[PDB]
Amino acid sequence: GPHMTSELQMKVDFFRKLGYSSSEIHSVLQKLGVQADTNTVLGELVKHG
Repeated sequence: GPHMTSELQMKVDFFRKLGYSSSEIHSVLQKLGVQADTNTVLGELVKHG
């Protein structure tokens, strides 16, 4: 409850610090969702970005 870790959130906040764009991460994540993976995420940026 008080410490409800939002994995879905950290997923974006992570790459957000790597030096990417919020519109980029939030996008791929907005289309991928939770099914996405640490690999898929990177790939998306490798091509889209």
